[PDB]
This record gives sequence, structure tokens and C-alpha cells, in this order.
Amino acid sequence: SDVLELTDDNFESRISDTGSAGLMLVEFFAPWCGHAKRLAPEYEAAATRLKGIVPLAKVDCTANTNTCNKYGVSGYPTLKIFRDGEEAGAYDGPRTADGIVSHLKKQAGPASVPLRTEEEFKKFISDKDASIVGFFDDSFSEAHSEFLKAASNLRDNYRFAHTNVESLVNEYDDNGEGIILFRPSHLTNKFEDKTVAYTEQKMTSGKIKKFIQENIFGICPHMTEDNKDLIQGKDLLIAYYDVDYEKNAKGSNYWRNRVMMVAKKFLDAGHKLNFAVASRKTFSHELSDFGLESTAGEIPVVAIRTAKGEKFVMQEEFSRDGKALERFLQDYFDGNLKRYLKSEPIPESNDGPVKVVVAENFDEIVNNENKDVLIEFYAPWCGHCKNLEPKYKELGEKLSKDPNIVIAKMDATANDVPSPYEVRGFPTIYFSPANKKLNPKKYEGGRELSDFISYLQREATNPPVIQEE
Amino acid sequence: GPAVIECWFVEKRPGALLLPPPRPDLDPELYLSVHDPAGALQAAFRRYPRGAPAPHCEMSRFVPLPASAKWASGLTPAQNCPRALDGAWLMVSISSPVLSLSSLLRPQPEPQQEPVLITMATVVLTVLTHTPAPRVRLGQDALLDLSFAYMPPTSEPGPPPFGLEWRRQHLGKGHLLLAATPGLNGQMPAAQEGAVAFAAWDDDEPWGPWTGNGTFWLPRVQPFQEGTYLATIHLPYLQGQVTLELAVYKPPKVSLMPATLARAAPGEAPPELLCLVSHFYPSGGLEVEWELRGGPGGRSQKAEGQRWLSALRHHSDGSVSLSGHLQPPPVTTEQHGARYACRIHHPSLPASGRSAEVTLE
Ligand SMILES: *[C@@H]1O[C@H](CO)[C@@H](O)[C@H](O)[C@H]1NC(C)=O
Repeated sequence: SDVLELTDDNFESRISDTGSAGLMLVEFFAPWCGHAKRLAPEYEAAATRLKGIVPLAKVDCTANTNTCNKYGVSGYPTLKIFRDGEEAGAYDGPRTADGIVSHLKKQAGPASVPLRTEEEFKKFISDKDASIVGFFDDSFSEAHSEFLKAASNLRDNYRFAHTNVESLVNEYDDNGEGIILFRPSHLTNKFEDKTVAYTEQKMTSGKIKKFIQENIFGICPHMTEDNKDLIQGKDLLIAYYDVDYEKNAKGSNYWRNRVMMVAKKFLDAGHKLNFAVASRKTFSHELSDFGLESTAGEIPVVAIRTAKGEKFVMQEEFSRDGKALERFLQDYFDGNLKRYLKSEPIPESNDGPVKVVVAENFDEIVNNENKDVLIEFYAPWCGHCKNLEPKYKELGEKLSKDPNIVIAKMDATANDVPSPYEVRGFPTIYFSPANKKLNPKKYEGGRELSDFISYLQREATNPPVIQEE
Repeated sequence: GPAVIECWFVEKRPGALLLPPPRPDLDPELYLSVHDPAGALQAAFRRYPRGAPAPHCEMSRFVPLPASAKWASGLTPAQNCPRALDGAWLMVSISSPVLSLSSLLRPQPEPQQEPVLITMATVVLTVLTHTPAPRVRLGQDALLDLSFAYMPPTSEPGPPPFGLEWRRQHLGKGHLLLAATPGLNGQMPAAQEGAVAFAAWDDDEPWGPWTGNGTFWLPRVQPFQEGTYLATIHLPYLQGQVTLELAVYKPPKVSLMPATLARAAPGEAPPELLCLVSHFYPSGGLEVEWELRGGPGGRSQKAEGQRWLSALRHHSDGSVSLSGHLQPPPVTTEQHGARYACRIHHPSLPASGRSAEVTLE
């Protein structure tokens, strides 16, 4: 195949004869590794599809302990990029042929792609990602220089290009030097321009970077595995559904347009919040943090994650009207929504001897400033928890007459455990004093009915009334 | 207990485990000198009943790999294989009526050795059960014993998170009864049939090796829970499995009707006797014998008269009942004081059976 096989023998030597960019991708692996076996096909495809551009090599660590030890390989597969013979960072990409070929092609420079013809230009901005294109008619411009500084600094997250082609330079600027940002055409929409022009008087790398960050996405980008790390982190509303612009472009726009429809109103009105649509499938693993069911239903589901970490989930179904989404946003901005918590239903009757706590009533029960609360966090499968159940139930009965002490329990696997508390193993028992709600103490004592009585008598806020017979 | 264990390597080839006697008859890449840091494998056979048959042993090539079930994925967050697991592995399966054990060994690359030609191997994970053929009384709780031991790579906190899974299997159809990954809060499959488990590390010492518990607690066992149980312990990329064969049983309560007989004149026939054989399991193997004790012919003679059996009666708990009947012949005066009795035999009963009697007048 086109994959070079390096060894402790020829590594240092063969690792330097690189193609044009002095770049080489090296896969450190072991043939027994499952992930390594899975990548094999992809890596072979990538290698041949990069022939001439960037060479790909693989090192069998089981047979070459010295070279793997030298580059600190501790897991397989480990993909490292080498430049002119020295380590140059790990390959932070999907383990697919397409992922590898594209990343390395960009990596194989230039930071900014020169456009020599309108044909090359039209083709550059016909990509699925945005395009940052610089237009300069003067070869010695300081602006063109500042642009290249930006390209280098940001080439990791954006696609850069520049041109001096008479036509292009004329059409996109007056003064012979400007920067145009082109949003993917398949996301073109009646709610915002498809291109944004740089308008700062002076052109500096720093100002360019800020200009990029602030405009590439528009009011509602399509979040993909490729750009998620650029979109998440800030106050963000994500509408999840069947987003796929290859086989379902119509449906994709259909919903995205209704989302942006509402977004624009609140946005123009001054409210602050970022928006984005994303594949219910590509991010199915995130849907659980909002307690959202990924049904092939096709109808979108909405949920906000504040920069802090707060999670707000639209409960009402998505109306093709946008009114539902508009309502959810109104409440959100008016502070009317309750953050999302995984929780079992509040029990119909919760009358001792052991108070049943779930995430929804946790605050109400455990954090009632006027009470001492001993709470047991257990798991349905735990045997030691089953043995404590009866003994704990008795404790509750013996404390039934005390109006200051509450004996409670919560299934910690079926309910989010609030911040203060940390559930190590099972069972974890905490004691929350009447006026130390922020500082509950973890019960380290024995689990016999007598140990609990002894503990309470020694820690209760007010003298405890323990029924005795 | 045993010093060596004859074993079969499959993919058979003869092999052996030495818990050094030369063995030209073996490979010796299949002749293993066992180093067991955690100690569970060696401790299991140190207790082995003397004179007990040789346990069955199977050896095979093992390849570390993430657990397939998604609930266990938490044990393997990073998407890459640990280098510490390079090198070959052998999985050892040992079973007998005393115990059922599974072990993951790491043999040295080459056999060679100064004293004798044998291959050094190290025990990494041991999963063991001292109740391989449990017999629980119907309606009672069953405690399927399970212990394990893990030796971490000395190539580099306390004991790591691990996974435990219990299932009842029948005809390639397995039902997950319990699953857990103590030390790693995750979404576990629902525990079934009220089962729970004492799944935990015996201690949390700094570097290890460590031993742990995973015994299964199945409440009020019924006949439908009878069968093959598989228990698996999970460690990143490593798993050990043992098999238990659970049998349910219930001895029968035996009683007669009438409970006592009135006085009767010779040539007169006593009332039909009913021998109730109540709530027993399994249904088969129940035998009814009628006897005449303390009579003009030894205190044990087979009774005469007409006898028959009722059909089986099936209860909700899966146990069964049945009735034996005997119509004794007209009573003789030389039978006065003798007793009619029904001797019940059932595999869940002693050799002498269980009886019930009534005295004649
Ligand atoms: C396992 O745990 C149970 C319950 O704590 C205990 O009774 C049993 O003896 C333990 N067995 C082992 C393997 O130590």
C-alpha cells in the first residue's frame, strides 16, 4: 500500500524525507487494538489519496518499543504529525479517510490560499464552510500582510484565501483592499446577508480575528462535529432535529428558517443569546443532558445551555408557527423557566417514616433551613443498601415524634444529586444541619440503628426526641 | 490442594498450570508457572477439598477489548487501547462441583528457564464462585457467591471502577438481571426480579492488588428462576466470566386422612386413606409406598388393598401437590394396634423417605 512502515531501525532517518510541506503523519499502534483495526482501512485510503502531498506512516509499537517510548505513546492509535522530523502536535481529527485527507491538505499550507482566476475563486467559496477572502491589488500592502498574520494564527479554525485578480478586487472593494466573509451558500437565507464586509478603518491581524469570530456564523449556524468547539460555551440555544444538507436539505431549511424567524425578533430587540441547529443523531449523546428523547419524530426539540451551565428545556412541542419557540424564549429572558433536572416524579403521598426525596423536591425537603436532615443516597442494585433499608426505616419511625429532624432517602441513580453533595459509592449518607445547608457533613459512622441514634443525639441541632421501646 | 492442574488449550493441545517438575510431554508454551499477586487463584486451590476429583480446565487465547454492552462504556472513556496491555493473554476456565473460576494470565514471550523448561505467567484478573451448583429452597432467598481479584499494571489512586453483570441464560437467550459499575456513576440497566448485589472492592488500599465481592442476592426464588446464571466482572478492556447452575427444590409435607381411626369389628374395612403429599418440587421422582407397620408380619410389610394416585395439582409458586389413596382390606383382630402408613420418596428427601401413619383399632 501507500503507507510507509517505519521502525526503530529507519524512523529517525525516513521521518525527514517529507513531501513539499515537510509534513508526515505517523500512526503508532498495535495490531491487537480494536480501534487500530478499525482505522486501518481509512488510513490506507488516506495514504493513497494524499500521495505526493503528505506521506503517512505507521509504527507497530509491539515491535518497536524504542520509538514509541521516545514519543510517549501510551495508547493506540496515536496519530502524530511531524514537521521536518520533529513532533508537531497530535492529529486532533476524526479517524476517517475524509477527515485525515482534508486536515492534512489544509495543514500542508498555505495559511491563505491564493486565487488566480475567477474560476478558482468561485470554487473556493463553494465550500460547505465559510470563506474569509482578502482582496489586495498592491503586492507590498501592509494590510495584505496583516491578513496573512491572521491566516497563520487562525488557519486552524477558518478557511483563508486572497487574490489580486483585477475583476475580483474591483467587485469587492473600492480602495483596492478589503476582506469579505462568505457564509456557506446552502445556508443562504432571507434573514441575513450571505456575505459580510470588514469595515474597520485600519486592517490589523487582531481586528481581523475579532471580525471573523463575530460574524462567521450569522444569527443561527449549523453546528457540526467540526465547528462545535467554536459554537458551544456561551449562552446557546440549540434546536435538534434531522439536520442533513445532503439528503434532507429541504427539511433542514424548513426548520432552521422557523428558528431564525423567532431568533431575529428577540435579537433585533436587543436580547443576548446565540442560536444554532444540530443533528439529533450526530449529537444524540448530548440529548440526555437535557433529558430529551431522540425519536425519529423529525420534529425539532429545543434546549438552552447558559455559559454558566444552566440548562433550560422547551417542554411545549415545536409549533410550525414559531409561537411555541417564541413563548419559551420570552419566559427564558423573563426568568420564568425552571432549570432542567433529571428527576423521578414527586410521590403522591410522602408521609414518613422516611421522607422520599427526588431531585424536584430536594431543595424543599433537604434544604428546609428549620430542620436537621439526615439523607441517605442509595442505588436500586446495592445489596448493602437493601440491608440498611429496614434499619433506616426504623430510625425514621423512632424519630417520628421529633419536629426538627427529618430522615430521608433518595435514589441517587434516578435523580440528579445537587451540587453541595457528592455521591461516592452506595450508600452515601449525609447530615444537613438546620443552619449549615451549604455545609452538610458526610456520615462516616456505622450503619446500625444504634449508630444512627448515637450520631443524632450527638449532632442534632436541638435535643432530639427519640421514641424509646 | 492440587499442585498442578492438567489443562486443555483450545482455539485440543495438552497443557498444565503449576500452582519445577519437568514435562517433556507438554509444549512448554502451555506449561505455566503461575505467579498470582492478588492471590485469589492460588487461595482457591489451597482450600480445594482433598481427594476431590481433578477440576476441569480449559485454556485459550484472550484479546483485551472494550466490553460490548453500552452500559459498561463508562469504564473505557478514552477512545484508545492502553499500552500497558501489550503482550499476549490466556484465559483460564476452571470448573468443578466445588468451584467455578475464570482467570486472565499473561505468559512470558519465551518458555526458557535455568532450572526447568517452563513458561512464566502472571495472573491479572481472577473471577471466582464457591457456589457453582447452588440448591435453594423454593420461596427462599438465593445468595450466589462471587469474588474477584485484580492486579494492576505495575508500569502505571485506589482501586479503579469496575463492572459487574449477572444474567440468567437459556437457549442462547440471556436475560440481564443486574448490572453495576461501582465507582463510576452511570446509567445502569434496571435490576430485575428484585435482585441486588454486594458489588464492591474489599478495601481501598493505595496501590493494590485488590480483591472484591459481587455476590448476587435473588429474593424468594421460584422454579422459573431455575437454570444457568452467568456472572461477569469488567475492568477496562478485561472481563472474566463464571457459570452457576441454580436448582430449586422443596421437600413434601406428608400427612394422612383420617388422621386417626375409630374402633372397628373384624371383617370390616377401614375408610379410604388419603396420603397428602403437599407442596414439593420438582414434580418428578415422587413415589408413594403404602405399608402396614407393627403387624402379624414384621413392623414393615407392604400394605394390601386398592391404591391409586391423584393427578398433579399445580400451585402458583411452581410447586406441586398430589394424593395417594389406599382402600385397606377388612381388618383382622391380629392387626389391632398396627399402623397403616404411606412412605414417600423424593430426590429432595433422605434415603428413608418421609412417612405418615394411622393406628387401627
Ligand atoms: C460478600 O458480601 C456478603 C455481604 O456483605 C458477605 O456476607 C460475604 O461473605 C462476602 N463474600 C466474600 C467474597 O467476601
